[PDB]
Amino acid sequence: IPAETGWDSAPGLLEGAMTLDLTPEQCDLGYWLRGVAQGTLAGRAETGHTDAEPTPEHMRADGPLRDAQVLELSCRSVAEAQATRVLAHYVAQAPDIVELEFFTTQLVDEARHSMVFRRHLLAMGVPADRLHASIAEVSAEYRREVLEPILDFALTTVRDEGDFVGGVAVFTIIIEGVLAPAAELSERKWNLLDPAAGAIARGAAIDEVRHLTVGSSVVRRHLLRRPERKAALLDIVRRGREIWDGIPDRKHVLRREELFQAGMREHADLLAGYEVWPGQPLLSTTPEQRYAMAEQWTDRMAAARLVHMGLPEAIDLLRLT
Ligand SMILES: [Fe+3]
Ligand SMILES: [Fe+3]
Repeated sequence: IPAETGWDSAPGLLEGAMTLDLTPEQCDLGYWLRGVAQGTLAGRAETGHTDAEPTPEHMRADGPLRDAQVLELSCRSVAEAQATRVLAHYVAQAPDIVELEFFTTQLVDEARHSMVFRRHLLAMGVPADRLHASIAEVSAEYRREVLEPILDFALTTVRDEGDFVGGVAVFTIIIEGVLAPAAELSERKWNLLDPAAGAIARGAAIDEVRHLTVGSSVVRRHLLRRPERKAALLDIVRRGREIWDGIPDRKHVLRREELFQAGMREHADLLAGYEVWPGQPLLSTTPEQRYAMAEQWTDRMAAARLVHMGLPEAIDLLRLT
């Protein structure tokens, strides 16, 4: 079982994305079936967690803590299922077998993430016969305002523009690159309050390390074969930024962070020592501070990944100087 896919041996999300070099040739379908399906997911195939990482009863009880997680995972379930639909087009247009296999593995991961998030909703007492409606009601505004515009950018680049590597650049820099750090924050936030959700996030973060580093290899390699494509890639990044500047993401993050605030306040006994990041107790953080930290992580990670990709000028386009 490769070190990078092992449940105990795999790096954290930022750490892996900023330090590892993985290529689509390495992470082919055999590697995924062995190292992921039979590795990372050993004992966690159905729900993403084991009996030792349970969903607490307090996550089934009506209140702000439960609402914060309902809102969060309704939204992520939709994000991941729509990402699966988008990535399908990356598979269909994969320029070769290496990319076909790799992007098949990413597609299944995203479908898996959607599945374990939705299952977690059932484990929190959302009735099975109200599950579809409930996710759809809760996530509708976020889907329409945030997910659809950024995902349509990727789809438009790969499909309408016929630009595969460009499409990968949208997905790794503008989509995953932007959202993965908030996923690691979510794992830190939830780990004591909802161990099942912490383990679910952890397994997703291991997958995400692979998506981020393989996507970077695709862009990096293309760019040094075709150095002329550099301006085109930078324009992709610029348009990406312009699209985020018009999306009201903050509004949706702060809404779940204020629910979470009331939630964690009502469960301070489970949180005592707990630091959300080095030297910072979760209990003494605010919604704005957790949003800001997730942004700081996003900026740091992008600085590191853009250099590795050969697009250090995008650090400027994304206003990271
Ligand atoms: Fe995912
Ligand atoms: Fe991903």
